[PDB]
Amino acid sequence: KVTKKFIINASQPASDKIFDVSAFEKFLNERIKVDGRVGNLGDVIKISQIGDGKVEIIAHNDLSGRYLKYLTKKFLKKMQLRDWLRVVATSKGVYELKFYNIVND
Amino acid sequence: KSLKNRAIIPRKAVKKPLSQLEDHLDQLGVDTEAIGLRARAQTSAKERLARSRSRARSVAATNRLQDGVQGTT
Amino acid sequence: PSHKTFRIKQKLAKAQKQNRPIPQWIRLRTGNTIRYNAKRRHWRKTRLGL
Amino acid sequence: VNLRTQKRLAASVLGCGEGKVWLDPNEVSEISNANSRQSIRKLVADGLIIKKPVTMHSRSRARELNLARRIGRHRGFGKRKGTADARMPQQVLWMRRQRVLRRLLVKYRASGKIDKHLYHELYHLAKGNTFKHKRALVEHIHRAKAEKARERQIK
Amino acid sequence: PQEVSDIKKFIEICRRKDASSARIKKNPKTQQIKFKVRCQRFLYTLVLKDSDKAEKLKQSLPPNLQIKDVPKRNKR
Amino acid sequence: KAQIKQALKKLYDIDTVKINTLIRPDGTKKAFARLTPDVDALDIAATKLGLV
RNA sequence: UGAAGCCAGAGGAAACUCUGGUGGAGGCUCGCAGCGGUUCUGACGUGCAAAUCGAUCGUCAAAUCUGAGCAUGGGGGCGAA
RNA sequence: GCGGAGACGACGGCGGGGGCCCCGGGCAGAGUUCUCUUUUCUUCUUAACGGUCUAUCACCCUGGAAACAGUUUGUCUGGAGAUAGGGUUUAAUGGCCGGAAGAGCCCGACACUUCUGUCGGGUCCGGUGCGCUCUCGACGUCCCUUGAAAAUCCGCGGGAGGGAAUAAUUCUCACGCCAGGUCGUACUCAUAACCGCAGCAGGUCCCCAAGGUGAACAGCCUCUGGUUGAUAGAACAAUGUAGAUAAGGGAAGUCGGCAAAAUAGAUCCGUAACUUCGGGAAAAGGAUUGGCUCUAAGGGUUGGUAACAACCAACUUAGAACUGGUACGGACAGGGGGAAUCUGACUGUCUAAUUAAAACAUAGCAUU
Repeated sequence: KVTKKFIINASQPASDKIFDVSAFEKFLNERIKVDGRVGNLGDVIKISQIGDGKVEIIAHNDLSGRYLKYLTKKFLKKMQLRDWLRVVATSKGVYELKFYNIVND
Repeated sequence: KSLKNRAIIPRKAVKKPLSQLEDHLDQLGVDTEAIGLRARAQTSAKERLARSRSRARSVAATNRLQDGVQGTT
Repeated sequence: PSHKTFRIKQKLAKAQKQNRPIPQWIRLRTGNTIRYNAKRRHWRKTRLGL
Repeated sequence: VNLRTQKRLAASVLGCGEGKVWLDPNEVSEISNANSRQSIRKLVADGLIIKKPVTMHSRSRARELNLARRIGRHRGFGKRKGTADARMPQQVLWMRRQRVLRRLLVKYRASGKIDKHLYHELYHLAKGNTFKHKRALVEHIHRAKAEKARERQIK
Repeated sequence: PQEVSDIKKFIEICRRKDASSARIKKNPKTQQIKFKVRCQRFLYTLVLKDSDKAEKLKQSLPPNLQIKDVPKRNKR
Repeated sequence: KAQIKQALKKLYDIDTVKINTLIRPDGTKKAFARLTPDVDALDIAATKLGLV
């Protein structure tokens, strides 16, 4: 059995009260599908909070960071943050949320 | 969206205006002054030869039409 | 064409050097009767005949 | 302000068509000051010139239609337009069948189920179109073996 | 381009007067070091695994021949 | 090319590794003479040719 | 569309006959390009054009289409005339 | 002196290789997101030149085949030596390595007036084929048609001359040394760069050629890459040019069914006279065709009557239920058919710019 670890780092918008980490965790629990069916996590995917506005995922299947990024963008679109928040991979399995570049006008 | 004729420019290629972003966050109901978006928002022979290159591209050396006549009148 | 002989390229070189208006100091000479280049050639108007 | 030269140079630098070049409309004087490829590259690095992405041509409908045709949809007489031979050639079908039968006969002779004389006459029957498929050839071999075994038991 | 499989022949190739240049390329993803010497006709490449032999070969090379390490980006 | 490099060497004392020649559309020949790495083209153009 | 050649089965003393395949012939055939130029109270008629435009039509593996080099010169040449 | 290469037609199917097209996984980025979509799209590349290992024919050795065998999609091969066993060799646009990741491409973080950037992370693993294109190989077909030459390069037969003692060599081996002159090279190649008096709807020789539907370089729609150029604004009379429909009747119209309408793809039933026996023929006349959910048949590999299970892959074909309907080749594309007469045998050719034909040619025949 292999185990993969994923970090979603929403520390800056979570500190800025832009991003709701608990709501994001609930969204992940109700939208991550296993074998094509939602609500089938069991012992294969565990989703938790390691604090500091970060969400940690343990997977024992072939769960993809591309799938996690797709679900994160779906949550940002639902929360009207898609035009303002960007999901960028920074390490192997670590995706952070950050503002797009801003110009003084 | 105009995806039949052309693709959407990616969001990372466009600088987001601070006024619009602050307005959208104010619509969403957060304190922008408590987070401070102003701080986050961005804002010799060789020399003679280089001058000769610049002047060579800028100005033509001769003028066969008008080099035979001197004086403004 | 791009493929050309030396004789052809030499005659084209002479035609290129001839293709110019008259100098402006010509018209200020005393007794001058030349007002323009009356043998001026253009690539769309008259053929060189080579 | 004319920017035709800048658009052509930016297309050459970015390695795309001129219809994929984006010049910043709020920076037209600074783009117009760029007459060389080095200056165009500097503007590209600054982000004032970007290459637009390609227009969508998805294959999703083609893939769903392929799966439907694999499971058997859209194969009716109203969907067929070419002749049966133009759709699947009889020569291709025959060549596949002959190769399958000859491969099976070689396998059986190599394994020793049939001997060489039986192999030869079955080869010529398969060429003379006795067997329409592998199961037919196998059943013919089995009935021939049954007849040979009955003859051996009688003798 | 020719491959040298062995360090001593690489050394007399570097000792030859035709030996114009010499460089060291390190591949960390593959865990190997290539020693390359440019001569009159050919470039000779010697491939070694990660060992003390590469660093020991580096002083074992002739000192008149310039040995250079390959940077991460080949700038023009 | 041989006459061009000989003329450069005898008149201006310039050593060249190779010379490429073309003939221009006006009918004159143009020569690109690459110099040896020991001599400096900028120095030669500044001193002898007066091209600064 | 399916000529020779070939395979199998059934007959026939045999020569042959029948059935089913295989094979891929033809100055064969429908037809895309190309080449040609049948028809139309066609368009146009001081035209886009001193022969063009549209639809329709003939032919389309060859007595097919075509470039360059070369030959034939006016009492001539060339001519599926 | 002998020989080989240069050095050779057209057409058809089959097999190998490269490239393109297609499918799956993974990293990174992008877009969509009322709802759905582990989603859709983009990059994931590897040159010349070398080293090494391989690649059908062909040839060699043993042996001696009828109960004839081997074998192709296509019936050829074999006592002039087959099958089988064992080998030798020509053939790379094949595998690995060097080239070469340092390149190229994608992504990221800081820096950044310019000058300049600086530093990271990747660039991975498979599958499929009556696909398209090029190439190579073995076959086969046709000819009263048999499908260049030369420069140049190599092999052999022959045996002329020739030996070395502080080196001889008449060695196509490795390394080392030197050199490569002249002329062309921009750009267009066409609804504006050529010819047509012109920036003329004409004409003018080639190469590369994506996705969908479909038999299909048909028509129609899309990607890459290009254009958005052809005097414009308003109104909607007559008469025009181009495109259409029309109740009832159905050629009464007209010199004349001119023009239009009707037919049309595919599957299946069926198809007359005549005939040079090859044809006629898609003759004629009929039945049907959407969607959805299924079923059945058609392969390869592995595993010990295995005549059995598992796994993998893609396209055809047949059968059945259900279901919408005014239409089901729903656009596109796409024969009207028949009974006769005259006429030229047929394919073919000509009056460029009023005649394409019973004219010409043709094979066959006859004469000098």
